[PDB]
Amino acid sequence: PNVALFKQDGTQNGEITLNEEIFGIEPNESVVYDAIIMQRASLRQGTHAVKNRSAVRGGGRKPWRQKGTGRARQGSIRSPQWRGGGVVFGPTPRSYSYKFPKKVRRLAMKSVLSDKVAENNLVAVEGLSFDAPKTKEFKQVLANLSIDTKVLVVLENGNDFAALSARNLPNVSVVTSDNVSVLDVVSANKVLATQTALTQIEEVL
Amino acid sequence: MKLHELKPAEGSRQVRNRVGRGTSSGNGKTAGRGQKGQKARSGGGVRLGFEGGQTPLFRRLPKRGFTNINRKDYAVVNLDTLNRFEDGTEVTPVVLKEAGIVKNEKAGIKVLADGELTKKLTVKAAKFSKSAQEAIEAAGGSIEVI
Amino acid sequence: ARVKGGTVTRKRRKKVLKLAKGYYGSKHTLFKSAKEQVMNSYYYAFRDRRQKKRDFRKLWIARINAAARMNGLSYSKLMHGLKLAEIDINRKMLADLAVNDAAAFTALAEQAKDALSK
Amino acid sequence: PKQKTHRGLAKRVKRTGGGGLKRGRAFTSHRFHGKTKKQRRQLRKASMVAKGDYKRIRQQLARM
RNA sequence: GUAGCGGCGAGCGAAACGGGAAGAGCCCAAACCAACAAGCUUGUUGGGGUUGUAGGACUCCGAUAUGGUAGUCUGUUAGUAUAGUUGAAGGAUUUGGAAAAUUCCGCUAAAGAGGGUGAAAGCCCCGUAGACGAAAUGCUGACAACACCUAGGAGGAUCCUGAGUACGGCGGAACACGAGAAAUUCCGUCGGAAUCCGCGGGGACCAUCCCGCAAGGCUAAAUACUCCCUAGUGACCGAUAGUGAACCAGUACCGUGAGGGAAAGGUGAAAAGCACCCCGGAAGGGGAGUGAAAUAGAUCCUGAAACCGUGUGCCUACAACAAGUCAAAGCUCGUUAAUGAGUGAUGGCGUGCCUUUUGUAGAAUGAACCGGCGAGUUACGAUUGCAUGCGAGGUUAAGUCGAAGAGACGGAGCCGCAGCGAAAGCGAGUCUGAAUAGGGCGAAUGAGUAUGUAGUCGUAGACCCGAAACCAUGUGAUCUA
RNA sequence: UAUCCGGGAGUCAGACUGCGAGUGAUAAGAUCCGUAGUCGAAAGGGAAACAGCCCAGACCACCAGCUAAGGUCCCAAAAUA
RNA sequence: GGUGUAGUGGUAGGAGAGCGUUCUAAGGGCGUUGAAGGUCGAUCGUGAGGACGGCUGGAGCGCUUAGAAGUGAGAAUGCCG
RNA sequence: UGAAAUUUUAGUACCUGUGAAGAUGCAGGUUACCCGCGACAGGACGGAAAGACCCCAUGGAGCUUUACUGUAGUUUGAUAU
Ligand SMILES: [K+]
Ligand SMILES: [K+]
Ligand SMILES: [K+]
Ligand SMILES: [K+]
Ligand SMILES: [K+]
Ligand SMILES: [K+]
Ligand SMILES: [K+]
Ligand SMILES: [K+]
Ligand SMILES: [K+]
Ligand SMILES: [K+]
Ligand SMILES: [K+]
Ligand SMILES: [K+]
Ligand SMILES: [K+]
Ligand SMILES: [K+]
Ligand SMILES: [K+]
Ligand SMILES: [K+]
Ligand SMILES: [K+]
Ligand SMILES: [K+]
Ligand SMILES: [K+]
Ligand SMILES: [K+]
Ligand SMILES: [K+]
Ligand SMILES: [K+]
Ligand SMILES: [K+]
Ligand SMILES: [K+]
Ligand SMILES: [K+]
Ligand SMILES: [K+]
Ligand SMILES: [K+]
Ligand SMILES: [K+]
Ligand SMILES: [Mg+2]
Ligand SMILES: [Mg+2]
Ligand SMILES: [Mg+2]
Ligand SMILES: [Mg+2]
Ligand SMILES: [Mg+2]
Ligand SMILES: [Mg+2]
Ligand SMILES: [Mg+2]
Ligand SMILES: [Mg+2]
Ligand SMILES: [Mg+2]
Ligand SMILES: [Mg+2]
Ligand SMILES: [Mg+2]
Ligand SMILES: [Mg+2]
Ligand SMILES: [Mg+2]
Ligand SMILES: [Mg+2]
Ligand SMILES: [Mg+2]
Ligand SMILES: [Mg+2]
Ligand SMILES: [Mg+2]
Ligand SMILES: [Mg+2]
Ligand SMILES: [Mg+2]
Ligand SMILES: [Mg+2]
Ligand SMILES: [Mg+2]
Ligand SMILES: [Mg+2]
Ligand SMILES: [Mg+2]
Ligand SMILES: [Mg+2]
Ligand SMILES: [Mg+2]
Ligand SMILES: [Mg+2]
Ligand SMILES: [Mg+2]
Ligand SMILES: [Mg+2]
Ligand SMILES: [Mg+2]
Ligand SMILES: [Mg+2]
Ligand SMILES: [Mg+2]
Ligand SMILES: [Mg+2]
Ligand SMILES: [Mg+2]
Ligand SMILES: [Mg+2]
Ligand SMILES: [Mg+2]
Ligand SMILES: [Mg+2]
Ligand SMILES: [Mg+2]
Ligand SMILES: [Mg+2]
Ligand SMILES: [Mg+2]
Ligand SMILES: [Mg+2]
Ligand SMILES: [Mg+2]
Ligand SMILES: [Mg+2]
Repeated sequence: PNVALFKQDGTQNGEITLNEEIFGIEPNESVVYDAIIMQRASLRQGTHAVKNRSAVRGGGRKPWRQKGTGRARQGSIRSPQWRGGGVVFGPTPRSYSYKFPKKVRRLAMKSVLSDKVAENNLVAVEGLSFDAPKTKEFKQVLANLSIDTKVLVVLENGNDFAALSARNLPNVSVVTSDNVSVLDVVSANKVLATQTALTQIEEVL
Repeated sequence: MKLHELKPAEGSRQVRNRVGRGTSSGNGKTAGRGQKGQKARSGGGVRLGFEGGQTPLFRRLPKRGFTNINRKDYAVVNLDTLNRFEDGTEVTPVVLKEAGIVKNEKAGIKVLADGELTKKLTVKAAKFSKSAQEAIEAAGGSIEVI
Repeated sequence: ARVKGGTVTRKRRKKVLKLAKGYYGSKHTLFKSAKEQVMNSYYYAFRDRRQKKRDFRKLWIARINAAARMNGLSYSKLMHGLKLAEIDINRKMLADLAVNDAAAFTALAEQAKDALSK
Repeated sequence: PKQKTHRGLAKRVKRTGGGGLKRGRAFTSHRFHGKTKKQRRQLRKASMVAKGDYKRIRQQLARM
């Protein structure tokens, strides 16, 4: 579609046009949900273990003879019912990550971007240039654009000073156009993207 | 979608059923295993196909046949697929692979006459059925054995 | 992700014990004995909510019989006579009249006897 | 691990187009003097695994 | 989980091709020449040579270069490891013992990671981003130095090219392959070759063809693991958990010995850890003090239940009681204000819970009580349902880049789209059959595939506990023979 | 309601009563079948108590009514009909 | 949402829908003007269960949506106290 | 000064009967004021020991032999030395 283009000073320039194949599709809610769940799961580290009756220290001999003592028959002091005994089943190290069909992945990314554009939470700026990194100046830039909610700042590769000035703000998350994810876009309430970043995004998708 | 309003598609996910968690759940106590017996034990049950000692079906039945070491299987293609090409096109195993019609050619392409051909084509393949060759020739095309 | 016992077990057992309050000794002090007695109490309560209706109808019948005898009639004759006379006053109201409004019960008995004679 | 195939069944049965299993016939080894020529002729023909037997053994031929 | 192996049972189970990570090739023995010594050959040293489109010697020629190294406590240099330095920005207001909390105005951010501070701090402290730093010793990389390898063409007449070896018999073993038709490889025993017109292999064996050249040696990287050290991470545990061990734990304790093997964390912000007085021999209390709090007083945060005790609103000494429930006078009390609460004379009905059973109140089983802990889970596959994407197509695996992420590339490979037959083979048909007959299985009559999720199954301990036992190392004749 | 196709089972110790047989002794709360019911897995009413007999199938509230088997002198509701 | 009809005992067992526990993410909150926890109460829902108030307590914890499970005990002559 | 076995909760009678067929607890009847102390051992199929007898398990172990299959040793021959 067409999105208003703003200059860093905050004054709006002439609109720009975005590819409809990417920013103009009907978002697929279920596909977006699947992508979010898969990404969150992949973030998991999954390092967690317990000691079963074999792994627990000691516990070899039979505590007492099978019959005669009048006590319940036992085989080891480390059986699961014993205090300090092994754990039955329980967590074991494993990976929670899985992969979707490439077409599902692509559709999810396009859906989230198109949702932002449709809701008008996508703000395209002609360029974010800082001679030196200053978080105050980037905060002033956000104020000029009238952004005060969570914002994802998408920058073309090489805009290191913009990234440095923007990253430390609590409401801001900085990502490069080459490295953007469904989770990042969905988490951000607004998406501030430079014109070069939008071009690179369209090329990537 | 918003992370605080996620909603799976209806019927996409179900709740795991946990057994041995009270009687009212319907799987308390015996956990749906019944009362005693081999199948009610941990690790219980007999091996697949076991029949309690009666001679199993495979034991009853005789072995048959052999596998040819020089067996050749041909990737099969029909006139219906051939219709996907234009008149005068040169159909080749490479062409089929690029089009994605035959991803795995196996011993080679054999052409069968299941469909009805309509385009004039010069078809090259390992083998041709008699009906397929006649149909290709009748469609004004030609056939060659690679 | 480990889920220790927590407080749910205590909450459940305390509910049972509060239901068991007033029971004799261990039956209100100890959870296991309390639960068993509370289950039996539930069984008895459900059974008694049906027996209670039987018992009160029985009591009304007895009182109506006494009043009918004093009026010179049996309970069976009185009920048959009331049915003939088209009277639908039930046994609860009949027993209430017998104890409280003797004159009203006597009028009912007179009508029943008249219907029986006819 | 990968589920293993029952090699005896793999040797004795064949998967048909409709998903069924084609099988040989018993009593086709010897002692043919104890069977009428009709029995031998009709046992020469192949057959299909019965529904109950197939439901018992299918998992052993999943990846035949 | 295919080809195969297998009391052809249970089960066991490849390799090549293809796609990737990493990549590297080299030295002798022999012939031949020279030196040395002995006893023309016969041992040592040196030179020479290292192969299958056969190579080398040897004989001619021409070159005395060109490149390389998997060598060195050889130096120089750069970096890095082992201490560190620097590192922005807040005051008041209300509650409070205490401010970081509330309110008001501000300020910093290449630093809003985290930790501590009298409660929850971007701006109080330690830090963090960033910048900077090594006398000394390691380690790494480069540079140089030294060192070591490095030749082309042509002819074969002859010479050399690994012997008790290859191979064979016998007996075993390893190859997925259990002697089977059995290759290939290894061991023991015995027999025992050829050598370039030669030799080995291509799954018995022979012939042809093709591929290779054993009986000598060395060789980095990709791969496996973590006792340790450093910096971190966690939909990992939070004191019956987590290592057996958060605490002076492999300790106490037990055993002759091998060996077995515990319990046990929390005052308070700060000890300010109760001066002094009183009872008492003390212990322990009561005051008085500290403290916001002492019913936080060291058995110290919280302080449940079993169990014990005190006080009392109601009932109880003519009653036969699975202890309750239904009905109910009397008395007592006033709540989440409800057609209330506690107790209860008296009357009706009424043999616990669980397990296992045809059937249990059962005189069958289990529980002394309370509290805590304690049993269908995960991984990889199979299949079905449900859901999503795509659709006669679907889909990537390993691997590279990337934050331990997503994602991108990666089409090798897998499933489906054609079946039939043991097979050759044919093909919307095919097999049987003499048959264009019949019949079987298929097409007409089309949906699959990737992923998620759930049900069930398979391999795994596979829902948890329980044997008598078996096997392999060890410790025991201080008792006893 | 039946088929058929597929996912998931449990069940393979039954008991008694009536009826038809066997074994037994025309015994057994015996044993083995056929048949129907109940219990099993069914509370409620009657048979004093009494899983299998008779009546009858509890989703709940009622201090309402009519009945089944069985009953009406007292325990104990209803006829000293 | 309304009317009508019918149905609603239940072991093995199958199907469906829910309660509660710990943790993760997001959003929105609550807390020395007192969180969790403990205790008492005559409270609400059809059930698992949920609130509210008093007292104790002294620092963390709900709520909505979705996700993951060492997710629910009364019995094992269970283990420890 | 100070335990233990046992212990589902118990306000824990007799007779006859009933019942998983041998009842303190169920039915009918009878008896019995409440709490103890010293004695006895009829019952609680009393406690103690998941019966050793009996049967079962395609359990274990020790032993035997003209069970099967092996095997150490002993012996005989070929062959190498
Ligand atoms: K089941
Ligand atoms: K067969
Ligand atoms: K036969
Ligand atoms: K496989
Ligand atoms: K077998
Ligand atoms: K050389
Ligand atoms: K401070
Ligand atoms: K801080
Ligand atoms: K250095
Ligand atoms: K072999
Ligand atoms: K070769
Ligand atoms: K305190
Ligand atoms: K009291
Ligand atoms: K009573
Ligand atoms: K017994
Ligand atoms: K035919
Ligand atoms: K046919
Ligand atoms: K689909
Ligand atoms: K599936
Ligand atoms: K297991
Ligand atoms: K399982
Ligand atoms: K001795
Ligand atoms: K019968
Ligand atoms: K569990
Ligand atoms: K227990
Ligand atoms: K019994
Ligand atoms: K006695
Ligand atoms: K023995
Ligand atoms: Mg799950
Ligand atoms: Mg059930
Ligand atoms: Mg239970
Ligand atoms: Mg059981
Ligand atoms: Mg059974
Ligand atoms: Mg069973
Ligand atoms: Mg047999
Ligand atoms: Mg618990
Ligand atoms: Mg009634
Ligand atoms: Mg015959
Ligand atoms: Mg600083
Ligand atoms: Mg502030
Ligand atoms: Mg082998
Ligand atoms: Mg040999
Ligand atoms: Mg050979
Ligand atoms: Mg060959
Ligand atoms: Mg060659
Ligand atoms: Mg290596
Ligand atoms: Mg604790
Ligand atoms: Mg511990
Ligand atoms: Mg206190
Ligand atoms: Mg305390
Ligand atoms: Mg008396
Ligand atoms: Mg009295
Ligand atoms: Mg029995
Ligand atoms: Mg006991
Ligand atoms: Mg000695
Ligand atoms: Mg019988
Ligand atoms: Mg049963
Ligand atoms: Mg009944
Ligand atoms: Mg019963
Ligand atoms: Mg009903
Ligand atoms: Mg009537
Ligand atoms: Mg009467
Ligand atoms: Mg908590
Ligand atoms: Mg648990
Ligand atoms: Mg317990
Ligand atoms: Mg009897
Ligand atoms: Mg008796
Ligand atoms: Mg009683
Ligand atoms: Mg005894
Ligand atoms: Mg026994």
